[PDB]
Amino acid sequence: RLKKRIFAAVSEGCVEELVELLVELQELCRRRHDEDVPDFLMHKLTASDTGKTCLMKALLNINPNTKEIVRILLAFAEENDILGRFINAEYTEEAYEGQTALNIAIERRQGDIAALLIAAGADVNAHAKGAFFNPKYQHEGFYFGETPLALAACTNQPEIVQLLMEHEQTDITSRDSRGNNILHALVTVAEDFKTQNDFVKRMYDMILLRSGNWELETTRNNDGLTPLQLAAKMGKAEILKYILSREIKEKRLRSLSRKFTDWAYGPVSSSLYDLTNVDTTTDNSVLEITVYNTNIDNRHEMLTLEPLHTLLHMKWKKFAKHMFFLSFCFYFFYNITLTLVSYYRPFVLIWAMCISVKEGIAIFLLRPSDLQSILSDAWFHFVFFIQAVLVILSVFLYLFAYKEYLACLVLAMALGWANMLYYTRGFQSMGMYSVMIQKVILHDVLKFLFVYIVFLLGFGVALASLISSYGSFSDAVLELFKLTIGLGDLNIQQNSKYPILFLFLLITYVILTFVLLLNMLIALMGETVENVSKESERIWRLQRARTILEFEKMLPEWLRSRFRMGELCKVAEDDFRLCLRINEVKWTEWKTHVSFLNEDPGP
Amino acid sequence: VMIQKVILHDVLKFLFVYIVFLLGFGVALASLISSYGSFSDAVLELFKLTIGLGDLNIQQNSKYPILFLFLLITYVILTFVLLLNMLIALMGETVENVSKESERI
Amino acid sequence: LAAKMGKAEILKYILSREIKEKRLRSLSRKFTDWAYGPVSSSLYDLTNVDTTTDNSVLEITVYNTNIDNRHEMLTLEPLHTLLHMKWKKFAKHMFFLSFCFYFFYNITLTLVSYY
Amino acid sequence: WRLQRARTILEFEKMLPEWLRSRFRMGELCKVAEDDFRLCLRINEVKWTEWKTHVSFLNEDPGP
Repeated sequence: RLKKRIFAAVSEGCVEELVELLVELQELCRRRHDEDVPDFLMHKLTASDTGKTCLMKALLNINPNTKEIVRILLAFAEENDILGRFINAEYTEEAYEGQTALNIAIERRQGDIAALLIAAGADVNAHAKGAFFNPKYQHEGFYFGETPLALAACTNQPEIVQLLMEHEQTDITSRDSRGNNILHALVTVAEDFKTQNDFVKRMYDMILLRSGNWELETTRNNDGLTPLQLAAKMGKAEILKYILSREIKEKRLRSLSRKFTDWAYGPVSSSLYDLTNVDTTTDNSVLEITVYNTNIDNRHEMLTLEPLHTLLHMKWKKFAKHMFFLSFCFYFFYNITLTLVSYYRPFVLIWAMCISVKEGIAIFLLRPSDLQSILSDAWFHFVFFIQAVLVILSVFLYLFAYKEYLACLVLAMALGWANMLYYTRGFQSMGMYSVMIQKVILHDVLKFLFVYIVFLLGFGVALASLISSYGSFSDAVLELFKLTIGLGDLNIQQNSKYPILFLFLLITYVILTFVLLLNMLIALMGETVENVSKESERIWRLQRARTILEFEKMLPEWLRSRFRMGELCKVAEDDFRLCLRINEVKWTEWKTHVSFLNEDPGP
Repeated sequence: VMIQKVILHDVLKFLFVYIVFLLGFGVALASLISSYGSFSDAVLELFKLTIGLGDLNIQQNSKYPILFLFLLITYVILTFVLLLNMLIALMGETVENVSKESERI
Repeated sequence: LAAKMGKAEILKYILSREIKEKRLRSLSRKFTDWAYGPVSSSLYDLTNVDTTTDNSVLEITVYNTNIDNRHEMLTLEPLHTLLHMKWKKFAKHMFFLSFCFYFFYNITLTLVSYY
Repeated sequence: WRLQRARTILEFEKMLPEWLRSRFRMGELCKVAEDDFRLCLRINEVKWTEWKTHVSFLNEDPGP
């Protein structure tokens, strides 16, 4: 009863019994273990499978005299020539491996203990590749890049994190045992402002300034991503706002920035935004991921950052002006040309497969688990796909005999104007209102559609079974549809089975549809108009970027004549970085402008 | 002045969104066809339903009458709900805001 | 007895018993299993909460029809988790089961009546 | 709406026979207190706002 006695002594924080056990333990060292001198002593302290030793137990349990416990433990360890692997013990578990003393020491908020351990010696480069430290999902553990340096940054600890920086022993270059660098871990851990006091943004600046170099943002994980788009992929605005709008002014580290003031002659200052991984020229870009992720609910303010809207609005005139009108004009000519052919039945042929080929590969290769917003964009693609499918089968049934040749054409006839609505939301005037037209169909009208069809079909077939009179088939459904519009004739009742219920059922049907079913229509208008009407243009901008990205993908390599080339050589050091002009005027603050790299204002 | 703006902002917005549906659906039934065959009879037939007149079905030719009534069912429910939505809703925004800027214009 | 007579505040304290000091920690219902940073897992005792026992709080609360304060009575700590999670385990394979059988019952009787 | 939410699950449980212990929380978690066994239930609640150290626990290792 010695190993357990030592564990129990530090479990309750023995002020003096721990020293007595150390005296008893060091007296036992006189006995010859016959195998090894330090290994048996380590084995007497280590708990085998758990591997807690005398360090984890003293740190896991918090005592007011904890600083004295480690001080006595260090004195005994130092006097016994054990200060290496003894303090560098690792968890010998399947779900826990590589965890060291400094991990828990900073984990439970002991700054004084952390400084004491690093002074005598600690494994600041330890990696926790255990299952708990590297969960496959959210409710299994805490993910922080399995590095003690990042753990201080993640747990809102700004004092010890800089203490390790001056130690000149960290492994910031070494990303982790998983693939995510310290910045990769820091950006993933961050969240919205509603649950944090923007502490990640402050410590992102502190860590980057200590780096002083670009190798932090030029590393890729197993998935192969950079910290720039890791914030955009996971839908994080505040951490992305600081990265793009990096306005470093002081020297010796100005290269680690993305916003450079080219020239400020009075209240006219032009700022350059770096586009290393923003524009679509590169393989994987922020703009490509942001537009086509379908996993972010904060895109209302995510797309309106500084080097995004200028790259968005300007590209609309360069690209979309000659593409949105191109598709609209071709589709418009497609509509009347098919209209004339359909109406005169006693350009469209070649264009028939254009939609099917384009939509066939678009829907199949997209598969984003989208449609959480119901409206989305694949809803129009489905309508586009069916219209193309109905057209080609119409050609198929032209020589296939049988019947319903016009039925397929008529179904595709009306579906053409359905897609015309999606071509009317791109206008700068109707765009503020066309999006809410779509949502009423898919939220209110569809809700009223199925609740009415379930009553119309149910009651219609009831009278059909009851039956110069409306016998069955479509006469039953037509009879009720004329009452709900203001037409039709009642009763007659050529067969007398029980006419009392026939009029009673009709009485109930009319009163229910005109009161209960009409209740759910107008009532939704009060809630939607008073609340959603102020969020119409914001949703409109979501589909704004969908078209330009699609247009760019189909556009071949022939480029470099419409988008911002922005060479601007000698911006920093002796290399070249793409930039972008803004020409923002403040006209209110003045107070001198000295932050610039080019003396002459230039163009 | 506000009488003129409703014509050029709300009525015209409702005019083209209704004509695009009226003409599109009207010619669809004309191709499907003592009955409303084609030409102006197709557009008149739908315009009587949106006002409260006209006669339905009859359907002297049986190609696929199920869609004929279904298309008419969709047309009436869309115009009287979706198209009527964009008319009254604009009145709430314009009256509560623009009515105080009539004499100024 | 708090749940049968519709009493929320006295029931809120009983279920969310977060005793921390020793020598009496057993007289509690909320135990923090582990708190590694801002991720803390709390254990709620279920001696007389789940339906395994003869008479349970959940069985009484749902089927008493004498409480007007059930809006906040059912959303206590060890109730909604036992409610929402059981929806996927039990109701997902039961609500759709009854709905599909009843739906097939509807058209099948519809076809017989019309034919 | 939540009132009728629990009506169905209680009815479904009553008709379900004794065959159980595969969908609901078994939560044994032995040695929770003294030397007995009590059923428990996991929550995994994250505060992320207060911190100020956490020392109230019975299991040193975070476990699963």
